Formats: sequence, structure tokens, C-alpha cells
Amino acid sequence: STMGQVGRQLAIIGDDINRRY
Amino acid sequence: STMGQVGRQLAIIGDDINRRY
Amino acid sequence: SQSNRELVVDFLSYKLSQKGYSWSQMAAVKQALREAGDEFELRYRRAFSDLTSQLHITPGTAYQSFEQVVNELFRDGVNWGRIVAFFSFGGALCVESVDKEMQVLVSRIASWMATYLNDHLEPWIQENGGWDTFVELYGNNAAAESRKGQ
Amino acid sequence: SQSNRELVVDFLSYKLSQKGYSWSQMAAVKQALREAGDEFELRYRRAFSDLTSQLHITPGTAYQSFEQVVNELFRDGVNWGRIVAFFSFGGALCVESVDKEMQVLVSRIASWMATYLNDHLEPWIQENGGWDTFVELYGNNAAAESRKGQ
Repeated sequence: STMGQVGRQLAIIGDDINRRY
Repeated sequence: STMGQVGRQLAIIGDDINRRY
Repeated sequence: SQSNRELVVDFLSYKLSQKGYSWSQMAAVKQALREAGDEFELRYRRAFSDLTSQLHITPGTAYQSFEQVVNELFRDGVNWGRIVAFFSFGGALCVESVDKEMQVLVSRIASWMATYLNDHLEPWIQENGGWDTFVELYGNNAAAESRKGQ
Repeated sequence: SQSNRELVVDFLSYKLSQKGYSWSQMAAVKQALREAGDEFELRYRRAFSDLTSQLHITPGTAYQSFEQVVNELFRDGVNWGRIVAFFSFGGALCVESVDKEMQVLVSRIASWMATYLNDHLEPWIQENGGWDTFVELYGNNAAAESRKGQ
């Protein structure tokens, strides 16, 4: 779905801003 | 007092930032 | 008046945070998440266009819209960045709802977010250092300062 | 968990405010006061040095310090700018208390502020348009934008 594709894009940017020790 | 003088200075700046219609 | 106490606590929390202090642990989490959300939305906008510009919602389909997004966001994993994405998505969905004169949905979205946090993100959060670790990783506007340096 | 709901409401309140919306009337008051306090502290710093740098407080004299300042601030009048000054003073007194390892005083100062608001500023506020008028005058970072233009 269109909103499903938003979720995928959120995950992509979420992985970009993800931080680790 | 020293803290009294702070109160006076707060009033001065308060009057400066005071806004009216 | 309890309203006056809440205003005082808000203001004092803000001013403490500007000095690297915190009113409470919860206040520190709130501020780090606000900062992470701003940074998330900036990065998202640059790569994919503003998060609000792509959302579809009507009162009759509001939960469907929420879950279609959140289910894909976490389909193949939870991590701190995706948790930030989840908050930013909820904020954008609320902004879009207000833009479209669907203010009734803001309260619903907030409830759906809190329930999803409670049921589906809290288990991961508690296994990965809790919100204290989020503050260690994201406090002091850390995600934005990382990009600013590069 | 009520903590998760509070985090959600905080974040959504912030993101709504960035778009000129508000979670609630109280949220709009909070944001306008945060903005007015930042501007107040900037103006105060330029004229008189930083507000924290001039404060004296010990636990044994903390109320004396609070009332000595607040009594002079409002000795010859209440107005919205002086109400902002009062909040900024409380914030600075809390920051100074934490700096000096007197964290116990933060909660006391917050209580003294709320009581002073309830007893001595609320009557004036209710006669002068209430906090809704404050938001009309100070919302959208209005005091800072005034100085920026001049």
C-alpha cells in the first residue's frame, strides 16, 4: 500500500539515525 | 539587599519585554 | 490550581535542560526524543520529502493508516532509530489530521501510539538498556551533532 | 504505562506546536512562555549579565532569597513582562541550586512559584485577559521576532 511504502521509508531513515555504543 | 537589586533589574527588563495590544 | 503547577514544572524543566540538567529522568527522555525527532524529520525530508506530505487519513480509515505504516516500519526489526521514526510518524499523522480538519483523530493517534509502545516496543526497550540508554545515545542533540560534523 | 502516554503527549505537543497548532490551550501557554523566557533571559543578560551569575542561595536561606527578589519585582506592579521575568528568575534559581549541589531546592522553588502564581499573580491574570491573552501577545515567539526586526 501507499502507507506501507511510508513505513518502509521510515525504517530506512530510522536505520540511518540509529545509534550504538 | 543584593537579591532585592536583582528583583529591580528583573522588573526593568520585564517592562522592556512587556507587550500590549 | 494544578494548572499553575504544571506550567511551572514545564518551564523549569525546559530551563534545566538548556543547562544539561533535567527535572527528572522522564524530562531527559522527552527532550532527547524531541531532538531526535527533529533530526529524524530533517533526514527523512531530504531523502523522501516531508513526512506529512505523503500521509492519507480519514476518520473511517485512521487506524488502518496508522497500522499499515507501523507494521512495515517494524516488520523486520526494532531499534532506537526506528522508535524515533515511530514517534515522528505519529507527530506527522497528527499534523496532517489537524490540517484536514480531523482534530478528533489526534487523541486517537496518541492512544494508539501509547498502546503500541506499551505492547510492542517496551519489551525490546527493556532488553536494550531502557530509556536511560536512549538518553545516553541521543541526549544533548547527539544525532544532529553527528550529521553537523560530517 | 502512564509514563508511555506522557512521553507520547509530550512529543505530539511539540510537533503540533512547530506547525502553529497546539495539543491544548495549556500546551500553547507552555510554549509561548518558554519562548518568552528565552527572550527575557537574552535581554537580561545583555543589560545586566546572566541571571544565574548574580544569585545567592543556601538551603537555610532559600525562601529569603526567593521572596527578596520576587517582592521587589512586583513591588510597583504586575504585567506580562514581569510575569515572564518571574518564571525566568525561578528557572535561574533552580539552575544555580543544581550548580551548587543543592538539588533539594528545585522542588521547593517550584512549589513557591506555583503558590505565588496562585495567590498573587492569578488575580491580575484573570483581570487582564487570562493566559489566552498572554498567548495572543507572546505566542509564535513574538517578543524575539520584535527585537529581531529592530
